[PDB]
Amino acid sequence: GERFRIFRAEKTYAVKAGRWYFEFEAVTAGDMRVGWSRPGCQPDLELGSDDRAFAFDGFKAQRWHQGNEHYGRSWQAGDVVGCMVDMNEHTMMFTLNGEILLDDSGSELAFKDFDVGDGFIPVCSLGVAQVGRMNFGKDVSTLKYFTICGLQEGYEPFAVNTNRDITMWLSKRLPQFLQVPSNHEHIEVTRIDGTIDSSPCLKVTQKSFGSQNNNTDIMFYRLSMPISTYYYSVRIFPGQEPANVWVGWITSDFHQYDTGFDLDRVRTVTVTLGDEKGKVHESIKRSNCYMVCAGESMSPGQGRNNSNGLEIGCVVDAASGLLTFIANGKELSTYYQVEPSTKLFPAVFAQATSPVLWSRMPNQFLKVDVSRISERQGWLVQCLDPLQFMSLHIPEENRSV
Amino acid sequence: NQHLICDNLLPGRDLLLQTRLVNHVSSMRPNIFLGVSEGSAQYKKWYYELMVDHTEPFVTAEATHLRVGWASTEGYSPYNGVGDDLFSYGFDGLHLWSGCIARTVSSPNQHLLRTDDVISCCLDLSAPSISFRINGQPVQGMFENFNIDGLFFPVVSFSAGIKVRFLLGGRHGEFKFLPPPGYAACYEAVLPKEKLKVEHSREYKQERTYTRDLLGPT
Amino acid sequence: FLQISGYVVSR
Amino acid sequence: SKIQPLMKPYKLLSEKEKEIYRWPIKESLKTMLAWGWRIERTREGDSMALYNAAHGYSPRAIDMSNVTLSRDLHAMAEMMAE
Amino acid sequence: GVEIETISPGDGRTFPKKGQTCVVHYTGMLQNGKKFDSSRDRNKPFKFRIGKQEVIKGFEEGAAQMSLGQRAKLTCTPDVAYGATGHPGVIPPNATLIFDVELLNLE
Repeated sequence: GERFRIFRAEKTYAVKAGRWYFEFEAVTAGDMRVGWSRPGCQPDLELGSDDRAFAFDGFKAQRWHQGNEHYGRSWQAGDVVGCMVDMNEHTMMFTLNGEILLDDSGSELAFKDFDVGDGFIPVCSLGVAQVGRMNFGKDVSTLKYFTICGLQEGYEPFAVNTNRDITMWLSKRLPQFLQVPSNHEHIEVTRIDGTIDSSPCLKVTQKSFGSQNNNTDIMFYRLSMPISTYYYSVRIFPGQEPANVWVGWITSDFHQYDTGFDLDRVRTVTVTLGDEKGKVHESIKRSNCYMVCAGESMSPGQGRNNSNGLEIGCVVDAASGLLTFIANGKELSTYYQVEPSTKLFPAVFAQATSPVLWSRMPNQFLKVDVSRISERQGWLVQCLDPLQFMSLHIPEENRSV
Repeated sequence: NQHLICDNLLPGRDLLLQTRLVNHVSSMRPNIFLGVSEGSAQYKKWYYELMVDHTEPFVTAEATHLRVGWASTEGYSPYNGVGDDLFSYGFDGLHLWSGCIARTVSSPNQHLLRTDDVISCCLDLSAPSISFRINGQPVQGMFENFNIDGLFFPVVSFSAGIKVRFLLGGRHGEFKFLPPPGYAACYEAVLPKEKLKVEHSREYKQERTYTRDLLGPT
Repeated sequence: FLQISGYVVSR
Repeated sequence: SKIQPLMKPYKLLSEKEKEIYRWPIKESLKTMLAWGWRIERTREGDSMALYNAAHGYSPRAIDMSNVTLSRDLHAMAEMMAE
Repeated sequence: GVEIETISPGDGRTFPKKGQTCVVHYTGMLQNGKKFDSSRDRNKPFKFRIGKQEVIKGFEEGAAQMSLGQRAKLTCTPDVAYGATGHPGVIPPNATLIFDVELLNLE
C-alpha cells in the first residue's frame, strides 16, 4: 500500500485555461499510473481516488477519478500515455501511443464536467521498482508522439514558452516533526482557560487529545504550544495503559517511523573520550533519537484509572544534564547525563484506543546538481565545480527548509 | 524623531533569534552492499583506509566537506551531508563534531587532511570500539550499539574541489598498506556473480537534461 | 461474562 | 434511611441472595452444556484481574466492551438470547 | 585564555612582531554554528597592528601564537570578547567566540 511517490510539479505555473500536450515515457511494464492533480491536499493517498486527482493505470487497465472506472487497455514497456488538457470544454482524454483508449462506455473519452478551481498539474505515481520519465518537452523534437495528435489539433508542450528548465516535486521519505493538524480523520485537540484556584496540571490549558473509534497504529504525538521551573503538563491519554505506552523527552535528531517502537531505536551514543587504550576517562552517553522512558509496570497497586505516572512536564532550575523527566510518579532508574542538546515544541510518544508525525509533505530537489565523475584503475573522482544554495534554518526547531 | 526607535529596535530581537541562513552542498557514497549479520553470512571484521591528492579551501568557503561517518544508513536520513550523519562524528582532520553534537578532542598525531593520509578504520559488530591509528596514537572516544538491524555501508563524502581515489581493499586497485592481525582488509564483502562499481548516496536523481530517470523506492 | 478467564465455546 | 447491610464478602452472604445470583448462571451453564460443545481452558487467557470501607471493600469499574469477539461466540450468545 | 587547536602547521618559528600586520582571512563563527562575521567571503583580508588595540585582545593573542602560513582554530572566552555588554545588534551579551583564522602573510 505504501511506497507510492506522486511526482508533482511546482504549483506556481498552474493552469486555468487553454490546452497542452503531455506524454509520460514508460519503461517498466505494470503499474504506470500517471495523470494530473490539483495542488489541493492529499500528498500521501491513493492517486486519482477522488475528483481532485486524475490518473490512468495499466496494470489494472483503468483510469482513476472518483473510483476505478475500468478504461482503456493494458500497457507494456515502451509506451506513452499521451495526456492532453482541454479547458475550453472540460473534457479530458488520453491517447496511448497515438491511439485513444476506449472507455467503459465505448466512447474513447476519459473525464468530463469538472470545475477548474485552482487548476491541475501533471502527477505521476510509482509503487515499487517502477521506472518512468517525466517529460513535458522544451522543444518539439524532445517528444516523439507529440506530432501524432496534439500538434495537428492545437496542443502545445507544457514548456513551450518557458526559457528555463521546469522543476518537479516529489513525495517525502521521512515524516515532518511538528506537522500541526487541522482537519484530519480523527485528530482533535482541546484547550481550557482554567488559570487560578484550579488546573492541578498547572498548564493553564487542556491540550487534551481524543480519537474517534477503532483507529490506532502507534503514531508519535506532535502538538503545538504557541503560548523545578516551568510547571506545565501535556494531557496525554489519561493513564488507562492500553499497551503500557512509553513517555519521554524527544530530541530534534529524531527521524525514524514505523509501527513498532521501544526497540533499540537508533544508536545510543556512548562516548568515553580520553586515552582509551591508555586510560579511559569520563563517559559521555548522549540521548537517543527515541530517548523515551518506558511505561513499565507503573502503579503495581492498581490505583485510580486516570492517574498512572504521566505528564510531569517540569524542568530543573539549571541544565545539569538530566531534567525533570526521570520521575513521573516514582523512580525508574535512568540517568540521562547528556549535553545541552535542544529544546523545542513538546512531543511525547503515545498510542491509545478510545476506551502528528505524518509524512504528507511534498518536496522538490535542486534544478542543477553537483557533477560526479567516475574513472577506471581506482575509480578516482575528480570534482571541480561550485554549487551553493542558501537555506533558512532553525526558526525555533532545528530544520532546513 | 526616529533614531532612538531605530537604535532601540536593533538589539530587541535581532541579536540572534530569527531565521538564519547558510549555503553549501555535499554528499557521495559507494555501491557495495556489506549487509553482514548472523546466520548464513560472514564474519564481522573489516578495515578501511583512503588516499588523498587534492584538498583546498576557499573554492566557495573555508569549509570544504570531507567526512567519513560511523553510521551511513542509520546515522542520518538522506532526505545536511554524508559523514556528518547527525550522530556520526565524521572522519576529518582532527575534529569529532557530530551533527549538532560537539565531541571533538585534541588527540596527538593530528593535522589537516594533508598528503600521505596514513590512517586506519576500526569496526566491531560485537562492541563498536575505536582504534583509529594515524601514525601512532589513535583517536579515542568509543561509539557503541551501531548498525543494529544490519545493512552497514562505509562511505566517503566530498563537496567540491576534491580529487581522491577509492581504496577499499584494493580489489579493483592496489591496497597500499596491509591489514594487521585481527582486522582484515576490505578484500572481502565483494559479492561475486555481479559487477563491482560505485553508486550514489541512496539517490536516484543525478545530472540530467531531459531524459531524467524516475525510480521508485529501492 | 464469557471473555474472562479465556472460556471460548467451539464446535 | 436507605441503609443496606448487604455489603459483605460472598463467603458470608445470605443463601437466598447467593441462589438468586447463581440461578441465571446455572441456567446458562445447563443450556450451553445440553447442546454439547468443546470447552477451552488455555492458560494464556487468565485475564481475571488485569484491568487497572469495611473489610477492605474497594470497588472498581471495568470497561471491557471494546474487545472484539469471534463469530462463533456471537452465534452462541444469539442462541442463548433466543 | 588562548585554546589554539592548530589544524595545519606553518613556518614553525615565525612570530608576529610589534610593528607588523597580520594578514588573515578569518571566518569567525559564534556558538551553535552561527557565522556572525566572515572576512573571506568579502574577498578582502584583515589588517591590524599588534600592540595598538586595533583588534580585540583574543584575536591579537591568537595571532601571537600561530606561525606564518599556519591555519588556526581559535576560541574566545567572554573575557577576551565584547564584555558583558556585547556588540550591539550582532553579538548577544555574555557570549563566546570561535575563530578559524588562516594567516596568509606577515608584514
